[PDB]
Amino acid sequence: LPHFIEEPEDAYIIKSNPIALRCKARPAMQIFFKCNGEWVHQNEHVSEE
Amino acid sequence: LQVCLPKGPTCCSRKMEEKYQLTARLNMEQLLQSASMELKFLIIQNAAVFQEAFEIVVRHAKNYTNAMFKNNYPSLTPQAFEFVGEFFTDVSLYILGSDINVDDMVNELFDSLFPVIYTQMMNPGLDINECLRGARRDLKVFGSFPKLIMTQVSKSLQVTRIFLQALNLGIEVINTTDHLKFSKDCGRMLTRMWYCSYCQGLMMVKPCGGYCNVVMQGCMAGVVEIDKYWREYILSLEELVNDMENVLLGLFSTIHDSIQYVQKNGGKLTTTIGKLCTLSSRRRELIQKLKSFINFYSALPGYICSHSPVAENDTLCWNGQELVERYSQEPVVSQIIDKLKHINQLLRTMS
Ligand SMILES: *[C@@H]1O[C@H](CO)[C@@H](O)[C@H](O)[C@H]1NC(C)=O
Repeated sequence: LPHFIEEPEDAYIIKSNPIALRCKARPAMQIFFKCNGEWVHQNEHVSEE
Repeated sequence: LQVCLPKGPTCCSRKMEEKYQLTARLNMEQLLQSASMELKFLIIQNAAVFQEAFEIVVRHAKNYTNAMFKNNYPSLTPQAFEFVGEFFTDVSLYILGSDINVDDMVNELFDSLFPVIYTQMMNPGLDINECLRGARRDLKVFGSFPKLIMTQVSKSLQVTRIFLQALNLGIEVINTTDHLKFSKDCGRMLTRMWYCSYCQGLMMVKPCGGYCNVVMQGCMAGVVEIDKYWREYILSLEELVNDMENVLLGLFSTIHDSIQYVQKNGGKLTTTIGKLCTLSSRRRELIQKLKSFINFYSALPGYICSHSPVAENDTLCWNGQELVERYSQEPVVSQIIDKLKHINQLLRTMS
């Protein structure tokens, strides 16, 4: 199964500075975010191979 | 027996008498809840609707202020969005009854606004931030604009806050009515009026209208005294409705003019600082519907007797102890009246 190397850590927004969430897993071909029950739009995701 | 006056024999023991007493308690509470349900739901609905409407107004005003900042002062964004969001968040928190200082809202707004104006509009090019924040108030750079906005918004926000608090306290007292526990003597009298006829072997006999009247006027002597204060509450709310949308929506124009005012003296300011460092329809319909319940506390015993099974003819009826041909003839209440007096004084002082 895919093993997470960098699990996303709970972020805190300070002075309206948008802080992104990191996610890294191996072996992985697709990694997506499910924020509050629903899938996040494809445009918001930034993948690194 | 301790409730059922045994005139002849009796078909019920002491435990059955306790069961009848508990059923009397449940019946009285259910009748009060049925009496209070329409008014309770009316005030709950209006409280929720007005809360959502005020939040919509605050969000729209924040959006309008942000849009006019985007359009007229792009050099102040995105910092402008931060202090506008904080200002209107504190606005909503004050509307919903939280301990927020209105003067502190306006002062923090101008304290955050001045440094970005100086750095991006007047002297283009983090530690010196506090010197600018101090100079804002020490040099009175915004003139009378902060006090103008302060009074303009405090006047409307206090009346809106007290309107919501009044709605919530009305919900509270109307909720208390159907949970009003009564005396033990009244428990025994209600047990006699509703059930003790069954202990004497009668199946369908109802109590006399006059006996229901004496029993109800017996245990509602305290509850009826609330009627004066409830009427004064209704009328004071009517006094208050006769305001906040226009103020919060003109805030952007006032702030824009204040920014122009500060930019007007930029010559001296830069050198000195470089050296130094359908709503009204809703409240009207609410008051017109609330005036239909002004008799709520005075008509309450009449409701209990007219919705309980009674012999209105006062013929062949139960008088609490025997079947006759013709009939012969509080701490929580104090709290309700105290809170009504308080909210009524607060209302009257507002208008
Ligand atoms: C947003 O995504 C980009 C691309 O992966 C990344 O460079 C940046 O750190 C992210 N920003 C935040 C707020 O996480």
